Amino acid sequence: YDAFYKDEINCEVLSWNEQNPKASEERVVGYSLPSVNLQQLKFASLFKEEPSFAAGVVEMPAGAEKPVKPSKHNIMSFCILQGKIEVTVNATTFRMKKDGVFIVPRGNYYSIKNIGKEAVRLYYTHATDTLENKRRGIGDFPNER
Amino acid sequence: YKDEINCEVLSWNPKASEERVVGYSLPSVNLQQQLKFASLFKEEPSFAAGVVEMPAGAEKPVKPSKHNIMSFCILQGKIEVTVNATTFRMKKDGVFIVPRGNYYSIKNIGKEAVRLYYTHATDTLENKRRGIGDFPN
Repeated sequence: YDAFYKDEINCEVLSWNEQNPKASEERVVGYSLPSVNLQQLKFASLFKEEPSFAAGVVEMPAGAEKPVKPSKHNIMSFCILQGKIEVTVNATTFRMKKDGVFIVPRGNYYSIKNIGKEAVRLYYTHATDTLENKRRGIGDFPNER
Repeated sequence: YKDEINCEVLSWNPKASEERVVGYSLPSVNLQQQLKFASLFKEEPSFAAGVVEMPAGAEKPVKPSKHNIMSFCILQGKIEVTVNATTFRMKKDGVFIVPRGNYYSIKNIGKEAVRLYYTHATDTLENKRRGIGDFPN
């Protein structure tokens, strides 16, 4: 029954506070992606764990072309929930529909194109190594790469 | 189309490069063993991702997330999730996170097998500030 499956889930979670291991908070720990409002591609960041991890949803209308972008210090993850896409990672090209996943490792280039006439909807995560970023820099001054 | 996708990638070392599997079709991924799973992408120590399949009536008993953030994307089935003694129901195209320092369990409440794409991530700097990990890194 569709009425018993909430669109957003608020929940009280422990805070992982080193000083107070029993401290707690309310945080949104779940979303039904079809019902998420988005802001030529769509996205909404859903879960944020700054600075190490973030995740969200992207949708691409028919005939959409996402231009090549660098992953820089983040590893990208994409899970394809619906549609058809052709994706380039470092001049190697592949296409993929539902239940396919690909990663863009740090320091690489990627692009995505909608090759179907249904809109494509993706679950994305990006993550970075906070210790490594501190020791080597992010590519900004004075640590230009 | 392709089941495994290999690709030449730069290493973020600085121009060294590798051979690595950067894409999978989850239906063709072989699983391992209650529930079954396969680890797909590893970028030690900060990020991991994989696929889990629970059969009908399967229940993963409560375990702690400790210093890892876990996220789950539901490709098939219907589940009941307990995070910190609060339970909620979710189904296909739902995503949920298990924050650090909490207890969680997952139960299949449907008649289809459940399939999840999972990721777990950790804050390597914060872990170091807290004393987590030995000298063999």
